[PDB]
Amino acid sequence: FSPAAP
Amino acid sequence: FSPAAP
Amino acid sequence: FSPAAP
Amino acid sequence: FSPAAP
Amino acid sequence: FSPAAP
Amino acid sequence: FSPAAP
Amino acid sequence: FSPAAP
Amino acid sequence: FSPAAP
Amino acid sequence: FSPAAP
Amino acid sequence: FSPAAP
Amino acid sequence: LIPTVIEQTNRGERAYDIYSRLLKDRIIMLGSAIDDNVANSIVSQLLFLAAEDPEKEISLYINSPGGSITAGMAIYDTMQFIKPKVSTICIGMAASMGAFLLAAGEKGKRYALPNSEVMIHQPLGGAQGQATEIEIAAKRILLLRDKLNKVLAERTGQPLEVIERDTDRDNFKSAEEALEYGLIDKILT
Amino acid sequence: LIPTVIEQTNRGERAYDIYSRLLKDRIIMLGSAIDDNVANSIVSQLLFLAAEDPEKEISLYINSPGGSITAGMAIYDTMQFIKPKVSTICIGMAASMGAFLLAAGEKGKRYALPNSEVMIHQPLGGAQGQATEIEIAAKRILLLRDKLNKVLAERTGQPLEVIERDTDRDNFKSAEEALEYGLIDKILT
Amino acid sequence: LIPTVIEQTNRGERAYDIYSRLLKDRIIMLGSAIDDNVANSIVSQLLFLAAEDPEKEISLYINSPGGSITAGMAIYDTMQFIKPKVSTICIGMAASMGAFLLAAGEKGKRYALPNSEVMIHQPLGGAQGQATEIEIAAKRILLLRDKLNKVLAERTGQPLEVIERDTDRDNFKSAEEALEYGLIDKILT
Amino acid sequence: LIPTVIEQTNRGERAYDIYSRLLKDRIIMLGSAIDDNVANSIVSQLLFLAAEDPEKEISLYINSPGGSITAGMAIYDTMQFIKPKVSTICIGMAASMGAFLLAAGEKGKRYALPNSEVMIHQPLGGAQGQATEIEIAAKRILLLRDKLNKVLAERTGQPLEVIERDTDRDNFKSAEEALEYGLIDKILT
Amino acid sequence: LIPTVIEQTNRGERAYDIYSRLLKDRIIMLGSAIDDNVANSIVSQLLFLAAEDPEKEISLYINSPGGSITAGMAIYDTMQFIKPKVSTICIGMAASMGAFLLAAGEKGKRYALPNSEVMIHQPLGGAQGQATEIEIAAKRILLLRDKLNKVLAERTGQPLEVIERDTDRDNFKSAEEALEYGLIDKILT
Amino acid sequence: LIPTVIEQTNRGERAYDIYSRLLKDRIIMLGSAIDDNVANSIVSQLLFLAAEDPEKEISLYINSPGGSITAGMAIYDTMQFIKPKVSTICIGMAASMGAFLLAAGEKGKRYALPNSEVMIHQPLGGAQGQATEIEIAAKRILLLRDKLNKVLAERTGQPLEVIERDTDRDNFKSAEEALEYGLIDKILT
Amino acid sequence: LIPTVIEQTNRGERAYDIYSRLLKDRIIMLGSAIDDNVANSIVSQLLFLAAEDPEKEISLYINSPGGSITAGMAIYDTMQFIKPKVSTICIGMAASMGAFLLAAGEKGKRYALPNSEVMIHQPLGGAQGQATEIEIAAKRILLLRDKLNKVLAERTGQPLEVIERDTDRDNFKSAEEALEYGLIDKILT
Amino acid sequence: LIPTVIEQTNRGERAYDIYSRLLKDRIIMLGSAIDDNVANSIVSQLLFLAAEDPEKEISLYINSPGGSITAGMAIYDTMQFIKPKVSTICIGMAASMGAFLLAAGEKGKRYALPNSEVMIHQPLGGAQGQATEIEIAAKRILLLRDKLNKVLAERTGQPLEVIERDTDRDNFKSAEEALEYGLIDKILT
Amino acid sequence: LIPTVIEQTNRGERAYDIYSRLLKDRIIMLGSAIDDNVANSIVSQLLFLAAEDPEKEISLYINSPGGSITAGMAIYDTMQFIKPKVSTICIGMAASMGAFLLAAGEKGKRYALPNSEVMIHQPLGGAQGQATEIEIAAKRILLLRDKLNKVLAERTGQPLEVIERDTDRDNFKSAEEALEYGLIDKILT
Amino acid sequence: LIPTVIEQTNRGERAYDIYSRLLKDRIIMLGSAIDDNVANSIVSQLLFLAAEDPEKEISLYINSPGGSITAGMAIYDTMQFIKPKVSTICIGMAASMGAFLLAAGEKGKRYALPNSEVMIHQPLGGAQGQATEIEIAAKRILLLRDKLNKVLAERTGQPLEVIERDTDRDNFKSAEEALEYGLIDKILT
Repeated sequence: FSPAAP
Repeated sequence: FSPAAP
Repeated sequence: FSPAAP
Repeated sequence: FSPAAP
Repeated sequence: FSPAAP
Repeated sequence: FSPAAP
Repeated sequence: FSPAAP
Repeated sequence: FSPAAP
Repeated sequence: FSPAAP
Repeated sequence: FSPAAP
Repeated sequence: LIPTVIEQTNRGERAYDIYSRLLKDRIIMLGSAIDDNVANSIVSQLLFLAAEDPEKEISLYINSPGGSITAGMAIYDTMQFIKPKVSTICIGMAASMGAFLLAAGEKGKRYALPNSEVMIHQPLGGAQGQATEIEIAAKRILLLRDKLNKVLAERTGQPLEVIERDTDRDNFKSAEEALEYGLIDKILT
Repeated sequence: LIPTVIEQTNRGERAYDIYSRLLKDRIIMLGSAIDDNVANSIVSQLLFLAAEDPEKEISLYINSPGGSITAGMAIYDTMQFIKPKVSTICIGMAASMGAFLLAAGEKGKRYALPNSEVMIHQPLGGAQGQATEIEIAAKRILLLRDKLNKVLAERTGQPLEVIERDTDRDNFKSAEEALEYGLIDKILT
Repeated sequence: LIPTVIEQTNRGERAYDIYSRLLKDRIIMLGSAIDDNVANSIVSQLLFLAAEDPEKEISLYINSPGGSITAGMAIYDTMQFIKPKVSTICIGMAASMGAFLLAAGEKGKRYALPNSEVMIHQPLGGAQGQATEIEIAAKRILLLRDKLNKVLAERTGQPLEVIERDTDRDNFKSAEEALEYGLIDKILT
Repeated sequence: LIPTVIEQTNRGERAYDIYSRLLKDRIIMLGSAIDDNVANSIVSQLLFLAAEDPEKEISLYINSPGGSITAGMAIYDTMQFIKPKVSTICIGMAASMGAFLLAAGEKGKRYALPNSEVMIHQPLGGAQGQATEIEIAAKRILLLRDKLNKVLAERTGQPLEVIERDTDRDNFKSAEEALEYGLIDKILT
Repeated sequence: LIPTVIEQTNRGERAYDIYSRLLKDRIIMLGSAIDDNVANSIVSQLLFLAAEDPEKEISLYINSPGGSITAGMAIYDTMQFIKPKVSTICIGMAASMGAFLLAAGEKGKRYALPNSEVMIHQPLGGAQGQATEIEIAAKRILLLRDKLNKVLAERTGQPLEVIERDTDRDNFKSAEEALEYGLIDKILT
Repeated sequence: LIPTVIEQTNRGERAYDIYSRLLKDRIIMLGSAIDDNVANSIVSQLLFLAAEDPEKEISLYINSPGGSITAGMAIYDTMQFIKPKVSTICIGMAASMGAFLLAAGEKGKRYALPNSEVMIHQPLGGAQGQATEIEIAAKRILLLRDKLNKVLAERTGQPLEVIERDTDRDNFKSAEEALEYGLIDKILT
Repeated sequence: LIPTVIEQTNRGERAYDIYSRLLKDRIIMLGSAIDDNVANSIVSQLLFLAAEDPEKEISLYINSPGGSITAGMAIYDTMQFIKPKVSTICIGMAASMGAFLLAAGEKGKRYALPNSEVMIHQPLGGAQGQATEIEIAAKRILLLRDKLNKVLAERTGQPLEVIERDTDRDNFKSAEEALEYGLIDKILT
Repeated sequence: LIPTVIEQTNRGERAYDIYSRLLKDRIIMLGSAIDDNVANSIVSQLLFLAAEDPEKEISLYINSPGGSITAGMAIYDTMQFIKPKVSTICIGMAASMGAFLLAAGEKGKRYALPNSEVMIHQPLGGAQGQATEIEIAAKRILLLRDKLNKVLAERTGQPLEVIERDTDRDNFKSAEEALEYGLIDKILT
Repeated sequence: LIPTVIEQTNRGERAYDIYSRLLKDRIIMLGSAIDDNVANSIVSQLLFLAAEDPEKEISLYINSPGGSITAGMAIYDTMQFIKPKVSTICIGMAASMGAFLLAAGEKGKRYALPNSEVMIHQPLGGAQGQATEIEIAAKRILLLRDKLNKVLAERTGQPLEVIERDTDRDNFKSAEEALEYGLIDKILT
Repeated sequence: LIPTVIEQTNRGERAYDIYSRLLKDRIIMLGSAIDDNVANSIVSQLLFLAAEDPEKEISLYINSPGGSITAGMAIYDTMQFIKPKVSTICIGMAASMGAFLLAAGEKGKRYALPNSEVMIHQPLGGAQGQATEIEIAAKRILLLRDKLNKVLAERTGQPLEVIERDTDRDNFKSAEEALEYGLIDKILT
């Protein structure tokens, strides 16, 4: 789950 | 059961 | 059971 | 339980 | 059972 | 069990 | 299951 | 768990 | 178990 | 467990 | 929940159960699977009845899905020892050993209702252990097999080689086929 | 469901069960597996009967698939202590210990019906623990084995080396073979 | 199925069970494993009997495979409190605690039948928890072990170091070996 | 199988059980584990006895392996409400709560047999749920713990800090050590 | 094993059980968990007693670990319908619904023994199904919760917002704290 | 017993299972009851696929008899977070929560086979404890009930008061009725 | 049935499972009930990851219905010992102890999806034995209760007397109410 | 947990289990109860070994508590069909059928360790049904009994009337008594 | 489901499990209840590690709810035989025997995390049989009790009469109280 | 979960389990209850090791709670047949048969750790059937009892009448008492 976790 | 047993 | 027991 | 109930 | 108990 | 209870 | 899913 | 075990 | 089986 | 078993 | 009954001879108001009011009229019921506890009661009823009046008829009123072998012979012999005459009636069903007793009644007194059933088959059994404990059980059960078929031949009338062949299996019969086979003498109407 | 009965001596209308009406005629029934609860009742019946009239015969009417060892000897000794004479009758079956009592009757009074069975075999047992607890049980059971076969030899008549060999196993017998072996004296007709 | 009996003193027709007809003749039976429910009945029978006639003999008629420890002492003390004299008889078997009572009878009245058995062994037990709850149970059971062997030594006659050694195990005995060991005084014939 | 008894006051032939013949002599037995069904019967026996003759002694005859806490206090209070005097006797055993009643008798009437046992220990319990349901149970059980030890101190005589320390565990006692601890007053011979 | 009793009015020798001898003195016991079978008997005892003499006091003698909700109100209404006055006494314990009846007695007659316990808590329940079957049960149980707390407020004296807060949980009480809370009026000595 | 397959890109002889050969073609299967272990795998498949090529279609291929509520929303949110477009196909069956995902596909890509079934019903549940623990569960489940019906109204097109009424029960639907209700867009031929 | 994946760095054709392909991207999953076997694996994953590159972010990806207390603190301390920074994300559910870890992330990195749930309640427990073994457990569990609420107050921001009152029960929360309570910092879109 | 082994012929590093490293040296183990699944593997090992080199010795290494009858003869015939010579060794135990194979080895090659045991007994069995299904089983088992004792007589040397008498029972033997009975030829040192 | 890891020394792509990658860094985990199967593996890990480099530190990483007594000493002696130095760390919990090993580390290397727990109590046990088999078990368990408390006194520093008194029960401790009691030397931050 | 290990001789990267890396150093473990499946593996390990190098020492590393009798002698004889020398070491425990092997090592090589235990007791058993099947088992078990005590006398040094008396029971021993009894030769430090 990126941007931002990764 | 009579006549005849009794 | 007689004669003879009784 | 008397006196007083009976 | 007598003689002797009774 | 008497004497003495009864 | 294509055409069209794939 | 180092420093210091290792 | 040899000598002699093998 | 050596010296001496091995 | 079997009801009670009231009876008045001279004094009056003596209350019985319903199964003990029939035994006062020389009737015995047999409505369960034959075990050793049931037979010890029937054996004691017959002897009590044959002590007050030794010349008076008795009835048996069978309806049973069979049971043991020893207990049935314990009754077949007691029926032949006593002085009075016994008569047998089928009600609904007469299985493995009930049919050995229905045929054991007095010649001329063996009745049955129009819609009944009669079954005859060879004994069951069981065995377990080692080879020497099986050769013994298999030798006992065959002597029983050959003992019953020697009684049925003289009670019914048929020869023996027909009884050895007919059973072999479960063989059901009605009340009209049995009147020809020889198990009974009359049908009630 | 064992019925009731009505009896009238002088006053009349006294109601018994059917097993207590026989005990008024000096009869005892034995129709179960021998345990410790059954034997304490038989031991108490014999002593009650031997107190009213100490010179009157008693009967025992055996039909049992055996049981314990101690309880059977508890009856074999009580039969020999009392003054009156006891007589024994086989009905259907007489297994392990019932046959030790059927032969224990009075010489000349040991009857049996024509189609009966008699079985005799050596004791069973069990043991468990460590090597010192087994050497004890295996020493007790053999003394029992040698105690019963010393009684049967004098009751029947046969020598001892025949009783040690004959049993060894389950050995069934009819009512005619036993009359020769020596277990009984007469057959009823 | 224990029968009933009829008895006629002056009026007549009073019907007892068979175990309550003996208690009218000062007899007590003990034919079960000793628990707390059985002992509360025996303790209440002895006190009832010792109230009508305080100078008349009583009997106990033992046949039991043992049981608890507390309940047995509850009877051993009640037998010594009362005024009358108690006599004991073995019938078939006398296990763990029945043998502690058979020896507790009056000196000169301790009978037994010719073919009986007598067993004596040390107590059993059980324990569980933590190291401080086991040191307590193992301290209680040894005091019981040392309490019973101090009674048997004075009842029989033997020294104490012989009783500590003889038991150790299951030790069976007949009726003739016990007459020498000291547990009994006479054999019935 | 607890026997029956016959009693004859003026008319005669009235038949009791053996536990109801003692209650006619102002005796109560307690031979089971204390539950709520047993206590409701004892509470009803005491009140019935204290209505015919309000000045006559009563006995209790304890032998029990303990039980509940509430039911025991339900009896400890009823013994103190009534007018007559109660006396207590140990027979074999007196466990957790039986010993709280044996000490609750009248000063000068608390007997015991020579070979008996007396045990005292702190309560057991149980709890489950969430952190707020445990803080409540653990607060109730300690108040009970501090309630019983305040009664024993005044009944026996010992200070309180000795009772808090002595129990802590299972602590068995004989009939001679208890005579010094203060639980009883005399021993029977 | 609850004993029997003998009573002699004019003729004499009429034998009751011990629970039916109290009901002759206008006493009712309640010593079990409240179900529907127990309440139908209590409801029938009250109406029988209020028919012979409609102006005479009654007692209830509670000791119960609670039970149903409907059965308790079935008694709370019957106590208010009849003409006589009812009095309540706690013995040992008074749990969930026993405490709703102990407070329902007549103002001035609500007793208790010195060492007793009183507990009050809100109802339990259960529900299962789909979302529409739960919204109904959760609506019924709250109406019961608000029905009982409106009765306790007027019986005791306390306001309502105190009863909603005090219970919330299991809340135990002694016999002296309840005398201040308002559940009872006197303590027996 | 699901077979293996061999595939040869450039080097050749790389052996897959059959479910991992489809995932190389951007396909995900869902053929079980939805639990927490199954959803953590699907959530990890979608994120892996959306990392190599963030602009490429994905498929889901539903056939399930429903399951939990939380796990289904854990997938409904992950499908909306990522960049690519997801398409849904029914195969045989689409029960409680499979139908909440079949409608959650992209507008214009929601297919189904001609002989399929679609079911929609309101949540189930359960509750137990005391009156305060039920008012909470019954408040949570209704918020879920009102959360799902606010999503279906905007996905399908129908107003809300129709969705509250239509379900209420088990409501089955074919592939042609759903094309009018609004759950899907096309049927395959 | 969790699939396999193929990956090609330089040489190519290295086949992983799907859970080990994420750990190569510094991701840890937690999708089960917390026991002692699960925590020993998570504790060993964190230390392995913090050895290659000690300055690189880590993620945790929670979805769990809670579990033990000790194992959760075993992770809460390991997260604070190491040098790198950890970030937490809720997926579907975050029960008893998952919510103690979701708040334990780094200030500014605590995410959650729009439709999620967060629950907080006080510990459960159990106890059994005697009165001295319960006073200990009830003293331990309260120290845990007071230890966790001292951490939540500083992580969230709220005072302590609010945390003691708010929980008391099961208290569910959405993703928008928690953003105000203080458990998280942002919501993903 | 049976270990692995590494072996290096020319190339090296080929890893076997420990039971397959012996089969490369022409050894077969038999360490289980003989069923039908075990015999089909032994029958397939012998034929594989007798195909590479048809003139090379084989060993069998028995230790078994017996089993079926058919499976043992399935091996006794395969040992006699093939060309090579088989040799047998006892290790610990050789029960019912293991002893029928230990004697079936080649004359001059039948070894045993100094502290071993050898048992021989007659077959067990079972039967159930009706009188015609038992006469068949009891006829089959005796033919097996007479088939095995005709093989042992020629293998050992003893006459037949000695084998019929000796077994009859469980008969244990050591390694020195068997050397005289004829079951083996030598003892290892 | 414990993941795999890839490692590249010189050649690269060697795949371990995660528990065998730590053992390459001289770490041993202990995360289960101590039985005999677990100890035989730990004993074999220590000896393998002390053969490559006999002068290099080792770690143990305890988290266990205790277990047997023999297996713990089997490790306490192996730690003292070898040449290298061992260091111990608590993670979450250290129960009955884990705390006997945590104190057995090298003086100056015994660490613990800030929120941990340490428990010490006396052994449990069990016994059953007769009076002579209990006096033996109760003599063995006390020697173990006196053996462990002689080791703890010299490891910690406290006198012996304090260790006999302190345990007696379950006694929980934190990481700061133990630093004063003497079980550990430092706390990690 | 027993780990793996990597080993590099010349080529490198050969991966063993941890129990097969010791067997490459001529070590055998025995850490289970002795059955027939375990002994067939140990018997096959010894023969494999004695084929590569017939002059090299072997070790056995015992820790076992005993087991069968036959399987232990199957190992005691194989240890004496082979050419190399075997040495034995106790680790934690050495029960019923492990102590028969610990003493069977070579004179001068029998070690033990300082805190170990050694137990010796006489065999257990079981028997059931009829009186002739018990006299056989009770004759076999005593020959085993007299066979083991003739080996221990020559291995240790003590006379035989001391071994018959010492065991009789469970007899525990430490590592210093056994050095005097004669079971071992040295203690490790």
